[PDB]
Amino acid sequence: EVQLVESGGGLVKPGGSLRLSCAASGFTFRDVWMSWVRQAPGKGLEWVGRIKSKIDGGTTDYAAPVKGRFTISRDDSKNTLYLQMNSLKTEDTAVYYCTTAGSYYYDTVGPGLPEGKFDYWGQGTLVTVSSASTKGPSVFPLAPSSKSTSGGTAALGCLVKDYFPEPVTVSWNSGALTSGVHTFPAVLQSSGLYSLSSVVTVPSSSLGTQTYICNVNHKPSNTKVDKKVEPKSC
Amino acid sequence: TNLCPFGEVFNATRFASVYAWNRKRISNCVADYSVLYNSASFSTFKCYGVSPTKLNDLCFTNVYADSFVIRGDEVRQIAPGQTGKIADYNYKLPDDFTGCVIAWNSNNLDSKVGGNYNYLYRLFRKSNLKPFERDISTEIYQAGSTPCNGVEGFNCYFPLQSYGFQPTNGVGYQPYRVVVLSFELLHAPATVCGP
Amino acid sequence: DIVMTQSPDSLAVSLGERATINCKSSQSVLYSSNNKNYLAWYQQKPGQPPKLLMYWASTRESGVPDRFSGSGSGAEFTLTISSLQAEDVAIYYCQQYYSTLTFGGGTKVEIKRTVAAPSVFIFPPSDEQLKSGTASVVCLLNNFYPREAKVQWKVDNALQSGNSQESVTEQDSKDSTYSLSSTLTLSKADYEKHKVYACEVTHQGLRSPVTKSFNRGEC
Amino acid sequence: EIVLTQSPGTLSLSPGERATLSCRASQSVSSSYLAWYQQKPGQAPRLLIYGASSRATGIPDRFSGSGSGTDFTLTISRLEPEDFAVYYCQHYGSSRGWTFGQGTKVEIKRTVAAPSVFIFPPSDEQLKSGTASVVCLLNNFYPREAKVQWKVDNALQSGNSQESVTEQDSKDSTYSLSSTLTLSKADYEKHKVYACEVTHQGLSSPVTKSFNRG
Amino acid sequence: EVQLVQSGPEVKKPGTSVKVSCKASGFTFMSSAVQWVRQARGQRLEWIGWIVIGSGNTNYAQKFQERVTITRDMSTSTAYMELSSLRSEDTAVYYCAAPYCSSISCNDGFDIWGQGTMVTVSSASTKGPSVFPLAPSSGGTAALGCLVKDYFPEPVTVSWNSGALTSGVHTFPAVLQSSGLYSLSSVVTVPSSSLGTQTYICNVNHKPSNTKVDKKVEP
Ligand SMILES: *[C@@H]1O[C@H](CO)[C@@H](O)[C@H](O)[C@H]1NC(C)=O
Repeated sequence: EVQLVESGGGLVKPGGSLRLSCAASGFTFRDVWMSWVRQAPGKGLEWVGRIKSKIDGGTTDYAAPVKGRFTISRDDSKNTLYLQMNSLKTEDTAVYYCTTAGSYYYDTVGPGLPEGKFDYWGQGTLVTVSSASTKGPSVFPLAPSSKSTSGGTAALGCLVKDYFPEPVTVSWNSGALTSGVHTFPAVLQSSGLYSLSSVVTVPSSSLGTQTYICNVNHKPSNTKVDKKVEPKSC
Repeated sequence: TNLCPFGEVFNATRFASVYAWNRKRISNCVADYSVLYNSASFSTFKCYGVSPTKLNDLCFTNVYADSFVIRGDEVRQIAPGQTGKIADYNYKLPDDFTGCVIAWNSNNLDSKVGGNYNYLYRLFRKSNLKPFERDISTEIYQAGSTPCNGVEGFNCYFPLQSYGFQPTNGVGYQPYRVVVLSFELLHAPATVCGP
Repeated sequence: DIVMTQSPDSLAVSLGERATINCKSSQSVLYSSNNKNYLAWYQQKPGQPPKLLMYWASTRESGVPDRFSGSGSGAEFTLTISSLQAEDVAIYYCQQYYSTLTFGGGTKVEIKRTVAAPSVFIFPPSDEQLKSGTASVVCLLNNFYPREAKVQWKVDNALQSGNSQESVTEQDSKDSTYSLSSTLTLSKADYEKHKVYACEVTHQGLRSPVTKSFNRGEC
Repeated sequence: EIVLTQSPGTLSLSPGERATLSCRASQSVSSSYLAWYQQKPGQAPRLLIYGASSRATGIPDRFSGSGSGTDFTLTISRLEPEDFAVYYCQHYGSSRGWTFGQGTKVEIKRTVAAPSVFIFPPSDEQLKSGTASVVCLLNNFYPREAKVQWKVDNALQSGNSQESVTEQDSKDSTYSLSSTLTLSKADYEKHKVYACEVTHQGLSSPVTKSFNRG
Repeated sequence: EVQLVQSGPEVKKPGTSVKVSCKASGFTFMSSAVQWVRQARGQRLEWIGWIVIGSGNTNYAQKFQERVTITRDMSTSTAYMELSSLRSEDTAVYYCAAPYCSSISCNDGFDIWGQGTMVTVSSASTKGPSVFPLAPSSGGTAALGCLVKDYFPEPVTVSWNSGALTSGVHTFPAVLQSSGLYSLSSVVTVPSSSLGTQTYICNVNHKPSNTKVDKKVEP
């Protein structure tokens, strides 16, 4: 499998520095012109910077908003792409992608693509630049009841409250329950904290038998919570 | 002693476009031309004015190795006394040519899904080339009497054009890597010899 | 910089209708040496990385349906979905790779759809939250269209104001509906001095505004 | 793209006079890529002028092109009989975006001639097919504009007339046109008075020719 | 001697395509370029596109940029233009044009033109005309004629007395009736005195169907 795995993001204070990195597998990395693209939350794509392969000079190019602070580099011996960010600003708050986009139109690789594709992106690492402090979330159950029931199905969920910064991840029953899960987009309360709800519909027949546990992980605060969600009579 | 660095020429990653072809001087080494014939499978290895079996017994002042990429049905233009876009406008051998041309199919290296448009050749020109001339101009070709002023349009055409190198192409239209060996014998000492 | 600008910003048609997107570059992106336009189209859905759709202006990437067709030349380009489907609701960016890489502002494509009234549910606070001094009451609306939905919290029939916030989902890729959760947050003290907590929903597919409520003496 | 507008739409000039045809561009364009063409009916266009001011091989001296920027002119000094045709300008700068003008017709000027109007009854052989064709004829008149109204009994008819006009003659330099009313056979035999009303500049008062049948 | 020769007239049904040819003889074709132009009956010149014979590089008007192709065969000195998804508004006459070139250089204007290719796009079917008489019915100068009605496709020819009657003969352009078939009239003016002595027969030919008709016209 050809895969791009970014890592190394989170909370950083303004004027500070941070090194993103992206580990690639499944293709001949040393022949690809890799770029970084970022996306501010709710906003569009914005190219940050490309580095060419060693065969084509290794020359770097940066966009004007980041030129003078960012530094891209390779370790072809470990198939890793780096991005050094210094003197960070709040307008740098975004999720950062490492990508092979823009390369196949120039590089040396031929038609023998491992999967017929050439344009690849990682999942993305978010970087929050803020003078604010980290805060772990509070996890509260949303109990299924006659008030959350219609036609044999029953909604239940979890409340992930008062945390900074993004993101939290929520899985149910350690990833066993996946069918019917809705995770609502987090909202930014005025207190500067985030809050979101994760709900899932289930057959009400099982409510007396099945165990529903939502696993909330918040990476920036190193907080892990597993919450039993039990029925309540209403 | 030093072996002639034919690996650098034949085993290069990037190859020049034919219009901007690439010469590499070879000097102060010993070449094993016999091994070059059997170094791989070359779809073409026509020698001119020399037998490669007996080329290991001669010495030359210097050896020039020209390399580029052309279509399959154009390899026949890399020979003395030829005609066509590649011979007349890109790479021209003299009638008194004394060397071997070599080619092999490079669909695995120089074709791309959706089209490889990085390999170019010269389409328009005012006159045919002299032997071993190389024109890397880029000025808009004036076909009429109106001056072009560096602007494309009617009777103002860009001199170059690209192969649409696709993997599913027929082998005639597939990319081929040509390497031409020129041998020079001058009044100077000879620095390139066989074993 | 070469600057990409798309029109329109948003787009809404019925199922199977024609959707078109436009892209304008500051300079031409036609390379004379090969007569190729050096730009592409990408699609992106929420929470996902973008997916390449078109390149060289018109060359489809493998797996892309035939509804997608790139066109244009030089500095004016058009992406056209011939019959919009429910799983094309995304934002479509145009990118140039003529000089470095530059993305456009994106265009949000949304599905016009038949009316659907929401399923209203409601959850009371947890004893764990009340242990800490706060009471959060959640209201849930399920599978409605259009997106416009009014959710008012009443507390013993007193309209609330300033103590509730909402969140809407992505438009569903199969039945093109929306869901929404509205969280009312009170103090543990203020919460126990009242009895009936109500979620009142005004929506187009509802004859009269629907109410889901619960009594604290019955929870 | 770029838009060219020719002025005027029609020139009414006698042989030997001086024709001035204008072509105005919506943006400034280069003189190197503006041409003029001539066109008689049935023939392909014919290049008179290229590069705004140069004559194409074998064009008489009396053809002259001038202009720059957005205003280009074609001048015919003394009008020959073989010069009355339709004229088009064409801009063809850049590799893309070329356009033509709407064209200017140049026609021979003559003294006013009034039309001699003939009405025609449908044939008995045609009524067997189910449809009826009434025909009005306007013959050898100038100038070209006219109006032919169809009155059945005294009901003005609209939406069932088709018109067709000839090129102006090379002998008397006049026009001629035909208008064919079309009715079903049943609707035709119901009325009795079929009248064709013609107005023209050369006519003092409108002229009505009619027949009584049906 | 130096010329462009195009294809024959086409009749076409909506939705299909059409490919007109343009074979050049008499000059250096490989250095020239071909542009394509159309013109409907009694209307202005419409520019379609153009190709550069040496490169094959094409450029189409924005109006046709999707459903037109222009191609050239150097070995036959021929340019082709193909128009997709023909509609009724495509019924026109199509022209190719090129500048004379030599072994030296080219002219700076499209001075060579083809004969012109008529392309009728309709849903009708071939049919022979039903000609009818116009009754001749003054002191002198009388008017008679015949009416060529309901035929497809264009054209039809009209003679009078096998080419003997030429003065005063006005054959009008055809019109396109609602039924999708054409209909044109023809008239002559004859001296009223010789209405009974002279015999007038109008000749009709519709070569797309081998229908040929002569019709007597009597008072
Ligand atoms: C190029 O490399 C191959 C294998 O890597 C080798 O067999 C061949 O001899 C090399 N070419 C030359 C000219 O040495």
